[PDB]
Amino acid sequence: QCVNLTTRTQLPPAYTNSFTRGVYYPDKVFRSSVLHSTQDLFLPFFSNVTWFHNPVLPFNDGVYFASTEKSNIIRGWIFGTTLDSKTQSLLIVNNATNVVIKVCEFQFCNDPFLDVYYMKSEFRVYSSANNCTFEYVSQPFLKNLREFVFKNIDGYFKIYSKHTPINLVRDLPQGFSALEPLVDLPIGINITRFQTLLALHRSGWTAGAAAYYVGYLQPRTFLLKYNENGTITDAVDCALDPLS
Amino acid sequence: ETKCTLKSFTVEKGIYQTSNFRVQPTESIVRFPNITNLCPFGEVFNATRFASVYAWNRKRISNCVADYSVLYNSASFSTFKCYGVSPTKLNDLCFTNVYADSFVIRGDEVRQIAPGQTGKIADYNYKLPDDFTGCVIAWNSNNLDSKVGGNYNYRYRLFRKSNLKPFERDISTEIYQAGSTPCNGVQGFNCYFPLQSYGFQPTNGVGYQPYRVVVLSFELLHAPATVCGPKKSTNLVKNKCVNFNFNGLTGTGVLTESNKKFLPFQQFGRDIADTTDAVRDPQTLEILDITPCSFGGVSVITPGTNTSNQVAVLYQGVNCTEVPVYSTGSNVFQTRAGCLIGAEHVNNSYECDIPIGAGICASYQS
Amino acid sequence: GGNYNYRYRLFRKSNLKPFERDISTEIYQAGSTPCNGVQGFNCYFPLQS
Ligand SMILES: *[C@@H]1O[C@H](CO)[C@@H](O[C@@H]2O[C@H](CO)[C@@H](O)[C@H](O)[C@H]2NC(C)=O)[C@H](O)[C@H]1NC(C)=O
Ligand SMILES: *[C@@H]1O[C@H](CO)[C@@H](O[C@@H]2O[C@H](CO)[C@@H](O)[C@H](O)[C@H]2NC(C)=O)[C@H](O)[C@H]1NC(C)=O
Ligand SMILES: *[C@@H]1O[C@H](CO)[C@@H](O[C@@H]2O[C@H](CO)[C@@H](O)[C@H](O)[C@H]2NC(C)=O)[C@H](O)[C@H]1NC(C)=O
Ligand SMILES: *[C@@H]1O[C@H](CO)[C@@H](O[C@@H]2O[C@H](CO)[C@@H](O)[C@H](O)[C@H]2NC(C)=O)[C@H](O)[C@H]1NC(C)=O
Ligand SMILES: *[C@@H]1O[C@H](CO)[C@@H](O)[C@H](O)[C@H]1NC(C)=O
Ligand SMILES: *[C@@H]1O[C@H](CO)[C@@H](O)[C@H](O)[C@H]1NC(C)=O
Ligand SMILES: *[C@@H]1O[C@H](CO)[C@@H](O)[C@H](O)[C@H]1NC(C)=O
Ligand SMILES: *[C@@H]1O[C@H](CO)[C@@H](O)[C@H](O)[C@H]1NC(C)=O
Ligand SMILES: *[C@@H]1O[C@H](CO)[C@@H](O)[C@H](O)[C@H]1NC(C)=O
Ligand SMILES: *[C@@H]1O[C@H](CO)[C@@H](O)[C@H](O)[C@H]1NC(C)=O
Repeated sequence: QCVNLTTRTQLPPAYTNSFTRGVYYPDKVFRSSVLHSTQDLFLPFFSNVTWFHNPVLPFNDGVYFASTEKSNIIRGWIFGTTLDSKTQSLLIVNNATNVVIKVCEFQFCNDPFLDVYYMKSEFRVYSSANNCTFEYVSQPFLKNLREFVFKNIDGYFKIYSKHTPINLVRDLPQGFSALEPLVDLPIGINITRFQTLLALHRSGWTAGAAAYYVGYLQPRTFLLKYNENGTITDAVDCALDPLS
Repeated sequence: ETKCTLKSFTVEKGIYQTSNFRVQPTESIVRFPNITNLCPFGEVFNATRFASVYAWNRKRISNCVADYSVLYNSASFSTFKCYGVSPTKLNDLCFTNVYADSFVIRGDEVRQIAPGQTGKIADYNYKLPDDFTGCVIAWNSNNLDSKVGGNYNYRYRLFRKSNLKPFERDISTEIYQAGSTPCNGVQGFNCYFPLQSYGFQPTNGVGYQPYRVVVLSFELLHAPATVCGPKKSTNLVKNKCVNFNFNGLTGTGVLTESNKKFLPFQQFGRDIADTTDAVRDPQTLEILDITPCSFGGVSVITPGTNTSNQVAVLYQGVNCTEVPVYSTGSNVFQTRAGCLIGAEHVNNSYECDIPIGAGICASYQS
Repeated sequence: GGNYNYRYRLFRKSNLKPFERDISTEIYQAGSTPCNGVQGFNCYFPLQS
């Protein structure tokens, strides 16, 4: 149940500066007043991050997804290789109530969207649902920037999240905040690309500015400092500058 | 011990180091989370209706805490026979993707369910692989699945083009030709329905009354495991040198209360020269503290076997609280170097001949 | 005619020892109930031909 979108709204793929964002707790070990060196998948400091003002983007190894969303227009994500019934696919949705995680071989068309009538009920993303393996229901995740990290290692899918109010106009703020781990999934898929979902105002769709930022992850070494209470308060890249 | 270590029958005056003192563990503690995700087992063994042998009911169970001790002890099961696994260790086996094939058959075909087994329903209704692993559970259903009017709704496949592959469901409803002429869906000569009805009746003897049989199958290390036997937990101790297995993290030490404040997502803490120091119990969710049990070296002070025959014993860097013939002995002294047994502490002062440490030393007089 | 006098131990309470001999024949309890020398349910003969 979907229609081809004639009004292919343009989201220009701009480039901007990552600064010092993309720091997450790699383990579950308490530490205090210690400098710890660790080699893992991270977002390099002062990298070059893509900005969209929903095409297909490869997953690479990991994804850093940031959104200074207002009124929660972002809906969810689709993960898979071909996003068809021929390959197992994953779906994540976060509406007003409980969030839902689904693992099935759905049927996907060119423009899967949600829409909503102003009566607030509309869902026309996929057409048919095949074999379903994993079901999950949890609590809702949600001037306010939300950052997430998506990883898939050894058949385990890891989602890290962190939200924080903001006051800057457009660019990413030059602050530091670690991304505490949120959710793990014991599902092994060959995911290589992903999508995005929007809450279009079906009232004539009104969705032309979907602002978000996307970066990728590379394996390298960082040095992290733990405060007295065990929260990461500073990080330093290794292969950035001779001083590093 | 001094004479043996020095490899002599005579010893000169002085202090000599000897074997090590180590406190032994007293008992054990095992702690695991209170979580008990009950597995959906009642509905598959207590169901009123079971699918037929040709249409065997296939059920998939995942993400559950599966307990088989509550089912092994059941005596209502006519047959409890597991092939690749001994029934006693099933509670200690970790698997996932549980498959259950349940059906109702006659009493004379109960033996037909086995790896590499030949028969009628074994190759025409449901087939098990030669390398089949898991278990088979069978019981009599004459009280329920048998009626005075006869349960003829149950059909078993009798005619087929060939045999059935392992894990194959054949529910095709088509006439079978037993001659050299077409049937065209007519039950004429050499044209019979491959499925035959069951004549289950209470008056029937053994081999004829209905029997409910279900086979359970598992996977062997292909995907992350989620259906595994329950893990038992033990009580908790305090201020006693024990050994612990906190959520799979094992170690020997003594546990006290800690004022450290973790963050709501860690499980344990470590320090410089990485070693576990504090842990959070999976049930109460409280931050404890771990410190190692007392240990040290012991030494002997002697004035030389040529002069006297009595010795004094010094325990290095050990509190004068856990000392244990030289457990009480004589008066005991506590010093900055440890504890001293067999010597009298005097309040005079002389020159030092046999050093002890921390500005004190001993000599012969006693 | 079938050699059946050859028997082997099938069930035991625990493992054996090197160069150890076991010849005692007793009912083996396969469950959590006493056998009382009756080979019925959860009570087997450890000797197998
Ligand atoms: C939000 O998404 C959920 C996903 O199922 C929708 O489903 C209901 O959610 C409520 C609240 O958690 C549950 O009590 C119901 O049992 C759910 N129904 C089903 C069939 O699962 C929910 O309707 C959505 N809310 C909206 C669109 O406002
Ligand atoms: C780190 O932990 C300490 C101890 O819990 C925090 O200090 C407390 O802060 C609150 C809020 O300001 C006070 O009400 C308590 O009295 C403080 N406890 C003390 C002083 O022992 C501290 O705020 C935490 N954060 C940082 C950055 O130190
Ligand atoms: C794990 O489960 C046990 C069993 O219910 C919980 O123990 C209860 O804890 C509450 C909270 O203090 C007490 O009021 C009850 O009296 C306890 N009952 C029993 C039988 O122990 C325990 O709190 C749970 N732990 C968690 C959820 O972390
Ligand atoms: C051996 O352990 C005992 C027991 O903790 C110690 O005795 C404590 O000593 C401190 C300091 O003098 C007092 O504040 C406590 O009240 C004492 N506790 C008890 C129960 O008596 C003793 O100091 C330890 N020995 C050494 C050498 O550290
Ligand atoms: C990102 O790359 C573009 C080139 O397309 C460049 O103009 C821009 O300065 C880069 N941003 C960085 C390095 O932060
Ligand atoms: C469903 O897909 C899983 C793999 O994701 C597979 O193991 C399972 O056998 C499938 N079940 C059915 C009924 O297709
Ligand atoms: C990915 O595909 C390969 C086949 O090319 C398969 O062997 C492997 O199990 C797949 N892995 C996952 C996680 O789906
Ligand atoms: C079936 O019912 C009995 C009756 O109490 C119960 O003890 C048992 O747990 C139930 N489930 C199974 C699998 O036997
Ligand atoms: C040491 O032994 C000798 C005997 O070999 C003895 O004559 C001497 O008095 C001893 N020294 C003492 C007791 O101080
Ligand atoms: C040694 O201890 C005794 C015991 O009370 C005391 O009478 C004496 O004065 C002390 N000697 C010195 C030098 O303090």
